[PDB]
Amino acid sequence: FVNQHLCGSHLVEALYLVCGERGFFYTPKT
Amino acid sequence: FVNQHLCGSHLVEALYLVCGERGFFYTPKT
Amino acid sequence: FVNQHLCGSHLVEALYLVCGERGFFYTPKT
Amino acid sequence: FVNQHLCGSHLVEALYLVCGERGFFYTPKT
Amino acid sequence: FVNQHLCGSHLVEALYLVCGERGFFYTPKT
Amino acid sequence: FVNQHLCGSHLVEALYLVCGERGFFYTPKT
Amino acid sequence: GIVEQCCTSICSLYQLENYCN
Amino acid sequence: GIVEQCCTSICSLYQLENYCN
Amino acid sequence: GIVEQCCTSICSLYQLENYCN
Amino acid sequence: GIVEQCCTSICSLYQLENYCN
Amino acid sequence: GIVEQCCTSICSLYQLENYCN
Amino acid sequence: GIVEQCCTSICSLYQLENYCN
Ligand SMILES: [Cl-]
Ligand SMILES: [Cl-]
Ligand SMILES: [Cl-]
Ligand SMILES: [Cl-]
Ligand SMILES: [Mg+2]
Ligand SMILES: [Zn+2]
Ligand SMILES: [Zn+2]
Repeated sequence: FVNQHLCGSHLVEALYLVCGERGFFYTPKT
Repeated sequence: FVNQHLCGSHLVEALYLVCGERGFFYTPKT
Repeated sequence: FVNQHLCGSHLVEALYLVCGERGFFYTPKT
Repeated sequence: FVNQHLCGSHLVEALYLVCGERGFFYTPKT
Repeated sequence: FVNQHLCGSHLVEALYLVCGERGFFYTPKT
Repeated sequence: FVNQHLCGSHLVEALYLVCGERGFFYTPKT
Repeated sequence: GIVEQCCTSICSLYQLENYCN
Repeated sequence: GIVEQCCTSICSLYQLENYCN
Repeated sequence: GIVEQCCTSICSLYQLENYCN
Repeated sequence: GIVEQCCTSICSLYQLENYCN
Repeated sequence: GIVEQCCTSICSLYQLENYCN
Repeated sequence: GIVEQCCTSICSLYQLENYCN
């Protein structure tokens, strides 16, 4: 695997692929 | 705004757009 | 809802989600 | 270029790519 | 990481994320 | 058709649409 | 719930808003 | 039309081009 | 326009409905 | 192969990794 | 957080698993 | 390459076909 800048929507899409079934949280203000 | 049929990453994109800087939790069933 | 920079493809995807069935137009030169 | 099966936001992305700075109208049936 | 159901551009996005700066070949059947 | 900056994921999505069935390669280090 | 509802039948952006923090 | 054609059966990028301004 | 209003500045989903048909 | 497997049934990110250069 | 860790800096897929439920 | 040709500069869909298999 690798390291890239993931901004905006791209970040939540990466989390979707990574977490899938498990779900995730997206909390910018933290 | 309209109703939407929304699967996979599309759901999570729509949540990014709707929630924004407030964030969200993606909580699929099982 | 919220306020974010929507550029390129992201703008037309946001319009799709927002407008859906209704359709929309994307006219950069205006 | 090839034929494409294109639904939802995918159609509208493909229109962004093909039309560019010329823009386009997204005109679904009903 | 989890299993993923991945069609169309989704497969190729997942390959971009997983492969990164190493790159990849997208080699569909026929 | 037209000319736009295609970066990150957007580049591989454009290649997908363009190449489709034919497949493609994505090689950043070249 | 939502993820199933939006995908199996449909949902509104107002319903999605129930998932923001 | 196009939106249905590209999604229900297939379409070419040349056909899409009919939708640009 | 739309690009000025959203990419360089910011816009709401509600301003985006201005461009619905 | 992979493209069919990931789409028709499922696949793991570890399997995808077989496609990197 | 997540945005600091990934957009402005860079992160791995493995750091992203920190935000899975 | 491809990244130089498209992200930092700009490219056409036609240049992109250079990277089809
Ligand atoms: Cl972006
Ligand atoms: Cl972008
Ligand atoms: Cl899809
Ligand atoms: Cl981007
Ligand atoms: Mg996408
Ligand atoms: Zn982007
Ligand atoms: Zn999709």
